[PDB]
Amino acid sequence: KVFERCELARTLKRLGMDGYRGISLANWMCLAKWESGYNTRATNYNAGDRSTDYGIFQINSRYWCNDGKTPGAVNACHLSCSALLQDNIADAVACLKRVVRDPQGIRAHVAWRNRCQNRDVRQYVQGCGV
Repeated sequence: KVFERCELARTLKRLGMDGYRGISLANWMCLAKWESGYNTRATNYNAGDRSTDYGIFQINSRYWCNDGKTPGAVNACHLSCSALLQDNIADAVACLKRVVRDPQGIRAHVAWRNRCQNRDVRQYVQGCGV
């Protein structure tokens, strides 16, 4: 499913993401956008390390989830990658909360670093009532 802007702003915030580890809702919304276009079914296969990025946040199968088909898997989220492909993002959000608790925080997502970090991201939450 593809979330509309404010729809995602409200569910992410309902899941207590607004200010999680200092990361604002707007900044979470900017990650989602540049990562998958707000699409939960988004998946990106990297023939390189043979890993795959899953769901709305494009979490990689090599360190966070297990899809049973990528070398050197750690599965730090103790979750199946297939859970990151559901209409309900509770599972993906909880795993993301885990990703950012790591030293690098949100700077883990290079898409967010390129398109979000240090920039104005208040349009992502504009008029959403959040």
